Amino acid sequence: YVKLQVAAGMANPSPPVGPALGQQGVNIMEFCKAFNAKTDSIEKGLPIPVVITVYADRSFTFVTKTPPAAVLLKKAAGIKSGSGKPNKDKVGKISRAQLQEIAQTKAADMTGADIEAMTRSIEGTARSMGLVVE
Amino acid sequence: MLQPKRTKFRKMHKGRNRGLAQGTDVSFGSFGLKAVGRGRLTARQIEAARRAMTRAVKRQGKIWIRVFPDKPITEKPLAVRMGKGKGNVEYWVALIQPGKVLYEMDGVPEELAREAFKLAAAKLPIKTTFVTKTVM
Amino acid sequence: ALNLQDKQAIVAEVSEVAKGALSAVVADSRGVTVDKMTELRKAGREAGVYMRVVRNTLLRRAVEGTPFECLKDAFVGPTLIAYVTEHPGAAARLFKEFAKANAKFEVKAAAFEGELIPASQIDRLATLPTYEEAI
Amino acid sequence: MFTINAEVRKEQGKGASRRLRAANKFPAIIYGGKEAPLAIELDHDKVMNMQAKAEFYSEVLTIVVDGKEIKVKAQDVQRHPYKPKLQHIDFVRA
Amino acid sequence: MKVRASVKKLCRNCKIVKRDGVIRVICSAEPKHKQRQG
RNA sequence: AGGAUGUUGGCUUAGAAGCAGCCAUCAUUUAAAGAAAGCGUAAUAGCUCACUGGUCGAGUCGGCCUGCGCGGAAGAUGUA
Ligand SMILES: [Mg+2]
Ligand SMILES: [Mg+2]
Repeated sequence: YVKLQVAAGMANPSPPVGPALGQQGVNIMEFCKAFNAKTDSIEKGLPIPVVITVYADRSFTFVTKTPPAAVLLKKAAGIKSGSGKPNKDKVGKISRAQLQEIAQTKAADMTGADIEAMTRSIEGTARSMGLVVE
Repeated sequence: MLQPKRTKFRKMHKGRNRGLAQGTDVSFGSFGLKAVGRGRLTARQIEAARRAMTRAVKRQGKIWIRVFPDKPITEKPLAVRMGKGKGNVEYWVALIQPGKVLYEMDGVPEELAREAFKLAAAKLPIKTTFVTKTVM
Repeated sequence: ALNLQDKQAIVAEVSEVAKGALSAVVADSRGVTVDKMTELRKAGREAGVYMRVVRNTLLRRAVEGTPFECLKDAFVGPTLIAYVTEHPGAAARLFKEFAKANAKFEVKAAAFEGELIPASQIDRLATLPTYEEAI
Repeated sequence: MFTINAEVRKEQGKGASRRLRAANKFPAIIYGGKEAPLAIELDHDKVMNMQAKAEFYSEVLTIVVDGKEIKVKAQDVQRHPYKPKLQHIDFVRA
Repeated sequence: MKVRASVKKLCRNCKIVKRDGVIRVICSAEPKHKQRQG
């Protein structure tokens, strides 16, 4: 049982994916194009986390999750890299609205009972990566 | 190493160290290191204890040194007989009486001040204790 | 730990919830990971059911307030209460399939009607239909 | 509100005051107003606990001596040079 | 075994024991923490 | 018995997932669960702590003032 964060319609590479779950007994090509097959619908260049699930006979299933908060916050701030020193160096400025969108996606993935709570968590990430909410 | 910039005389009598101390309460900071013993404090011991406390609190807050080594201590060199005048000044000391507050600290939590003072007390030749500022 | 002002406040709140609700289901929940709980919480919020783990001493206290005295004896061992504040049942239902499915914990006694409900026969509540089923 | 029980001192001086502190007591004095000053004894550890609170030096205290309450304020305190002890307290009539 | 004049607990698992009039430090986790006053 | 979710926090790095280092240390679901106290891995995994529910059933925790002891304490002709 292994967890990755793989690029949408991309899979197979050796330093990225290969070795990682390859050294657990996983059929590479199968997962590659099954993963890509279902992640076709994702927007281009959204890094998506997948939980791979292998059984004693080397066969496997997997679940796709919503992209990381840090990722969506990177894209929402229009940036590429979080701050090297978050809350000492500020980078990005997502509106309360962008927070809410990201929150609803990640709401499909949160544990918040309300929009506000989820949004607060996403804000927590946004703070953690030196993005200000503006 | 603390030392008077200049003095009226170079050498002093041995004297005695009787009596209790003046300045027995924390007057500048909030925590203090009060001496319960009697003895001398050389300038090196004062500097050693200061560095131990300065590094203990990672150079934070404020630290006062309430004593100053103003008494010169002379020594005769080796293989020298008695007489032929007083020896040369080698180091400076501050006479300490029981109750003298040696160091004061401010701007740090008490639990951190105790460890800082504990590290500094290990460098001093006299027994000390932890005191805190009180309402006079 | 919990100052006396805390625990008084914990009681008060659990008691106030007890007044509004209509069907209380009590169960052991020991030996279940937090993920399966977190899952049961989304199933409680969804189904309008209030969920709390509370000290058995502390439950006895505010529970003696209204018709919740029969449950006293259900407060021996690890206790999880389920307050279906909007609609009745559904918790009683929910807990058992969740109970069966996970073969950890047990379920103790429920209570409706100001009458204690015996572990086995809870199947009564756990089969009571919807409010819009009499149409 | 702090209430203190005290006894009038029978004799003063260095020798008498040191015998008090050896007997877990300590002298004090009450002056102020037109009355004559009054020398008293106090139980040390009991007073030592009260003075550990900041309001002890701000509020008005009552000292019952010969069953008579006197409202005073802590004026000055003589502490031991290096021990957590009290040696003398000045009380001024409120 | 550390034979020193000042024996102290070096971690959470160190225990102070007095055996035959000798203060000792035994540690169920770190064998380096074994001390005895001497 | 639990010690969860965003999440492998951001940066860095071949990797850095609580646990080389730097910065931040919020928020959620919570009975409670640190953006992690220590071990562990190439990085994960895995062990454990903080914390909390349960069991038990009445004392227990840790500072001060002091009395008397313990260690620290090895020499040469022989106890000495
Ligand atoms: Mg005399
Ligand atoms: Mg011999």
